[PDB]
Amino acid sequence: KGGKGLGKGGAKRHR
Amino acid sequence: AEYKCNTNTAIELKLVRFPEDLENDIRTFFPEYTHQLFGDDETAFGYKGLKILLYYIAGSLSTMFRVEYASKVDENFDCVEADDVEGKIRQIIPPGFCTNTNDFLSLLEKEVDFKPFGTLLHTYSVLSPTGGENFTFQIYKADMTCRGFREYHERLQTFLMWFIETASFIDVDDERWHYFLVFEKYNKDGATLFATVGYMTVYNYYVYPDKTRPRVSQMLILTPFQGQGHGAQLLETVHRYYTEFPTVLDITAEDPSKSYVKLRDFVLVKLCQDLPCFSREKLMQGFNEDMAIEAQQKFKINKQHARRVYEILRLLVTD
Ligand SMILES: CC(=O)SCCNC(=O)CCNC(=O)[C@H](O)C(C)(C)COP(=O)(O)OP(=O)(O)OC[C@H]1O[C@@H](n2cnc3c(N)ncnc32)[C@H](O)[C@@H]1OP(=O)(O)O
Ligand SMILES: [Cl-]
Repeated sequence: KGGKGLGKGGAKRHR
Repeated sequence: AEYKCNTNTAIELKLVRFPEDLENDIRTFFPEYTHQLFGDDETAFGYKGLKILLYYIAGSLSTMFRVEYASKVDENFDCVEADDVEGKIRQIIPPGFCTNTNDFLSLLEKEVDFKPFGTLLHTYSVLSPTGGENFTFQIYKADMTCRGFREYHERLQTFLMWFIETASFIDVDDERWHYFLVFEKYNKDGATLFATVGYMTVYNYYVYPDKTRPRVSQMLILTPFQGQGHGAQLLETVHRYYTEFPTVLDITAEDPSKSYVKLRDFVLVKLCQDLPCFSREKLMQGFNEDMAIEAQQKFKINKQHARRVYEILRLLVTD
């Protein structure tokens, strides 16, 4: 979950 | 070991217009990402033959959620508990989903009442070259004043988790969020209905003292509709929308993907190709700032992107 105005605030996948 | 399952293939997604879509495997599609719920390994533990059904009525996205399985571990004989797959999913879908296909089908009966939210921006058709079916699509700008939009957006946003690697859910109370929606029109029982195709959220970012630079945040064309020109239509319509506002400087994106960059290049080259500053004779003289100037003024294209447009067009006019 992202800060103000952000919709890509989640975790990267690390296979 | 038969009790560890890949959640990318275990999660079965459908968009449903007709009762028969429930038994048509062609209608089912699968997440590209499940790591934000099921970890880096994208696995769920404790179940053999795991099926996580997330079925959506095509327009409204009214939801059926069911977890099925052949067997599961018993803490008495296996000495371990199965994963709380149901709880994990309920973290990212709103409450009120139905839990069986009977109830889901009853909701399908009244799906004709579903209407698109917001203001109509653009309509387009994919016409058959061969005397076959034509398809018709519309793009709307919607907001939380639209009755039912808030709840619909909650149903829709779940799809970002499956298809955008680092998706997070936005703060819808923030008034700088703009929403752009794509619908396909279709007929059923002599009526006209609307199927959700995809969408975009754009943050209307403040540029001191009195401008904005709209930022494309989350963009998704649902799996069954991808590679058919909808993404391009959507980004073009968005640029055309913001072009009417003098206070808009230009448009950017939040951490764009490689595929988004490619899409954006496609759309922006199309927009600029026949502008006077990008004539062949201008291109052959090398990049000139007035190309960025014209692209910004005409289509709210950011200077960095106008330069890529130049490069791509220079390559196109040569051999
Ligand atoms: C970055 C962000 O703001 S969010 C991340 C973007 N979203 C995602 O990655 C989610 C999953 N993907 C999608 O939702 C979609 O596939 C999108 C939005 C990336 C593209 O939308 P689509 O409707 O599939 O693209 P559309 O059919 O309009 O493509 C138009 C042209 O752009 C280019 N293009 C689009 N997608 C791609 C791609 N994945 N790779 C290379 N080029 C592409 C191509 O030139 C394409 O023409 P073609 O189909 O003749 O090759
Ligand atoms: Cl950008």
